Amino acid sequence: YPEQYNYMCDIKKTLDVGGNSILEMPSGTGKTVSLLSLTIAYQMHYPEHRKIIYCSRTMSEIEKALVELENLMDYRTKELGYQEDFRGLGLTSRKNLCLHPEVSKERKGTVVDEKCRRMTNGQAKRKLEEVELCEYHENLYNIEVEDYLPKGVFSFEKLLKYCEEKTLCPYFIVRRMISLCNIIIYSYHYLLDPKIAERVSNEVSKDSIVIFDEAHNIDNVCIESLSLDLTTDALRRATRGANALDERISEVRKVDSQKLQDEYEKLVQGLXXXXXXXXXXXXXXXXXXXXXXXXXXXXXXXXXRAEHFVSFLKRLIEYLKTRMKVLHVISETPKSFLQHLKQLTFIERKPLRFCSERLSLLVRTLEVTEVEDFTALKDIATFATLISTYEEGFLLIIEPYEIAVPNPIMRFTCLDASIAIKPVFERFSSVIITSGTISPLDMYPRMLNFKTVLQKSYAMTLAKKSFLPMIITKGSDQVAISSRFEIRNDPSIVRNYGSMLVEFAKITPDGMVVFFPSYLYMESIVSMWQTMGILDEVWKHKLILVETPDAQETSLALETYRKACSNGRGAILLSVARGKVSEGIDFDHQYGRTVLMIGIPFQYTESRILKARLEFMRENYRIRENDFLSFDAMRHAAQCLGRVLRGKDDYGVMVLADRRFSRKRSQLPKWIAQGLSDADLNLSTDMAISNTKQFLRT
Amino acid sequence: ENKDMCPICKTDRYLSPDVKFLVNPECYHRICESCVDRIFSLGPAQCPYKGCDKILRKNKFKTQIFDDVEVEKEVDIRKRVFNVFNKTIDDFNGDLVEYNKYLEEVEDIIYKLDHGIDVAKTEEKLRTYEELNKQLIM
Ligand code: SF4
Ligand SMILES: [Zn+2]
Ligand SMILES: [Zn+2]
Repeated sequence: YPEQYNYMCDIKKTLDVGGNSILEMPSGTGKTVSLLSLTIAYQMHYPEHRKIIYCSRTMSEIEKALVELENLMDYRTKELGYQEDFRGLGLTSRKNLCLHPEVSKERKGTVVDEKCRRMTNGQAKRKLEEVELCEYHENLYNIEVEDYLPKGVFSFEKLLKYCEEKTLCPYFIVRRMISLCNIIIYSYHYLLDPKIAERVSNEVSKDSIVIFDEAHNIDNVCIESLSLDLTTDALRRATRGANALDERISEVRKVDSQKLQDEYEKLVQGLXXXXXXXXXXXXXXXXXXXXXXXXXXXXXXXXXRAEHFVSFLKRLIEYLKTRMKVLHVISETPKSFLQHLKQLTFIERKPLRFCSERLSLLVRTLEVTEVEDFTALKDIATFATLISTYEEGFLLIIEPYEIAVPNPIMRFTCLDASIAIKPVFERFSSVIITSGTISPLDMYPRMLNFKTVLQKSYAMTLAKKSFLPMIITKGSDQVAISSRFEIRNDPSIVRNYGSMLVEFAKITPDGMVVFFPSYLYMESIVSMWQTMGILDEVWKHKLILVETPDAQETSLALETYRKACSNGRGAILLSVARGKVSEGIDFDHQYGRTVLMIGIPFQYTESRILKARLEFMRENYRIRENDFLSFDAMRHAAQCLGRVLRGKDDYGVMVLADRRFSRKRSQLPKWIAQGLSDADLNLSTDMAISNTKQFLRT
Repeated sequence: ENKDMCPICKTDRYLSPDVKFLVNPECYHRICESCVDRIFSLGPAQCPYKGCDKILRKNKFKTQIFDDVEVEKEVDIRKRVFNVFNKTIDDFNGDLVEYNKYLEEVEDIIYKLDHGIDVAKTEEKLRTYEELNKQLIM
């Protein structure tokens, strides 16, 4: 198609010249473009030069990229008849890419890597001075396994079944195949991870093309890289962890103190560099991204052992308990907090080097490690590494006392996001940035400063198949104003709005998905609604996303949606744009043909974080009180707009309330503003015009 | 604790706890105001904290935010010895090996003091404190 062909030419010229490009792709028709453009762009140079580094935000997009990559393999193998070196490595979740926890553990928690470290330590201990090896090991590093992938694609599911048949473990296959430089499909939380980005950065060996897919929550991921809430219980886990460290000190000092002195000599002689250069296949700890930290010559507590580290650690956690037991409102400057700490007790600005080393020493002296104590020690260790370094833009904040019991909390505020993304513009080039929910695309040259080119979407045809109306008059124009407050006002008006949702849902009974700015309105209309005929006549049942989302509940709600729409029933999907699961799988009538939006998206205000980042961005780009109520809400609404668009062969309609939507842009800017009662008949005609123009335009 | 803060005034929570609870550095024992004031007011004698025999002196008290007696003693002795040693063989030229070795010696001295060993090495550390003070006077 010519429209996507233009984006192919843009990707070509930006990959051949520019080092980074902001490309705006139309929603639903821009996923399969870059996947083939990158491969052909690799074949025109020479077959193995740059590799695809596709980055998504969810796992569903990773699976879609895997099956579409398989469509690329079949596409290139069915048109030429020649077999080439296949690519495609599926890097997914650790719990989903492991087989043993499904045989004995029967758990899908985040502690599967700890059990994997127990098995790996079992292998190392059966190869040194002596649990079993695991299920199958010692044959995952051979050439045959290194060639099972280039000869045949085994990614994720095919790798899970292939490992279940060939009696292998997929974790070491993927880990050993990161250096093979295949098409890696991982998420943003792995490229910028203060524990994963280092090893991945050391295995990919750079020199590739990075593809930022749906790059609209990049600031959200850079924010989520820090901010850890200290909620008084971590102080108890740190106290019990310090007691466990004292017991371990009594154990290593009781009988076996030679290994601690030998490793201590390894620290005095070769320091952290030798300690990390000698150990292989050993569990590591957290770090504030060593490539971004750039701090060498880590001295081990001014050349000291473990008793001094646990003494200064007890003093440090006691100082933390002292700083967390205060009045109520108090803000901290990370420099003033470090100076106050120095006034309480001298410890200098080197507890970072004192944590990254002592944690590894304790690991080298521990054989039975408790998970909660070690986890709390890793939390306090991260807090130390981030009060010792990284201060520009960092802002320690104490949560106020609001009952005062449920209160002693201390959160650290992260720094400028440009710093975190920075290394990719030295490691790499021609980083393609594609997103279908960006409008306007000027807040990415502004916020996050980087020199790039701007390419907007140039595809807009068959406007009769993309019904895009907006509702302004709700029959009284009183719910659009009351539906914009943080706390709802006049419950009777909200009940009238819900009645309007009952009338609208009754008018168009063909799959409805409703998005809310928060769960307060949902919990207010679901308690006592004075009506339920929509569930009793057209919808049979209603689908509600819990304010505390669950994986199995959401999965049963989505499968219930597909089966309900495949039985000719339909169901209303009351979800939150700010909640979990942003979806993205459409291209069928099983999804909501009509989508309802309750006003415009809103972010929770009256929070210390929004004021800290508010004044920070105010000092940075001077975009105060203007972009945090239109850019974020524009992205959250665009997440709902992207679900309506699903190819030109399909149709749909999305109703946006509130006049304030005119102040923001939108994908395909062709919108007509009228009432809701008129939109009922208008949609009643569109449900037939969309069915008439299909065979006429074909 | 809320159940022990003075052998006579161990439970003053329902009596409007408006008095502080001082701790003498030569006893490490909590005594409420109305008791300790009479203690050092009638003469420097020992407190009856669970049969305590160490003499409580007049004044020379301190406010405690409670960081355990071990860490409080280690930070008091830590600061005192840090002031006795001052900046000797530290920031004199910029060396990192001998500096970390001397810091290791100081922290080993503080370790021997907080552990006590056998009341023999700690006395040698006290003589080391007198020697360092004599070096700081000169
Ligand atoms: S070797 Fe594989 S199956 Fe065994 S614990 Fe590790 S990841 Fe799990
Ligand atoms: Zn008393
Ligand atoms: Zn006493």
